[PDB]
Amino acid sequence: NKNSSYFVEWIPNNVKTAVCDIPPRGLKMSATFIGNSTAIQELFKRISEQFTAMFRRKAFLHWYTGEGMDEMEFTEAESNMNDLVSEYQQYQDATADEQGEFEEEGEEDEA
Amino acid sequence: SPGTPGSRSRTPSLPTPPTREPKKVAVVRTPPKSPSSAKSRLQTAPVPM
Repeated sequence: NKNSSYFVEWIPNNVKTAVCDIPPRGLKMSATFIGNSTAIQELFKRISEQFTAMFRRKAFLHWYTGEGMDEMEFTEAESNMNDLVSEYQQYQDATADEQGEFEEEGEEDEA
Repeated sequence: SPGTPGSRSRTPSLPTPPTREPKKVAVVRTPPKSPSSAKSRLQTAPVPM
């Protein structure tokens, strides 16, 4: 109710609870949280950008290939980290909708 | 190296025909009716004069 926009709307109801009867050591009660927000897209968008800030200039790269790598291995993995940002882009700001797109009944009035 | 490899499908597209609507919604006709029959009935004399 207080935060309705900060749920994804195609996941109507979003919470999974567990209750153990026992606290940890300390105070009478505590609660652990685990979140899955598209917000973390701002973790990957940073590292891909700082990868790009090393990769063209090739700085340090000789030590990675040196132990064993080809340049293709970096190039599929940064591309991976771009594909994952596009998964969050697919799954951010999308709506509550039906199985597939569909066309409505129009205006046809000509007579 | 090119970062999008050749190992990957590159199937080129086709002439797909035009799109028909999802639903017809053609007009309906009302079904027919005749009136309800009485079930409990009027009866004649079983006995004469």
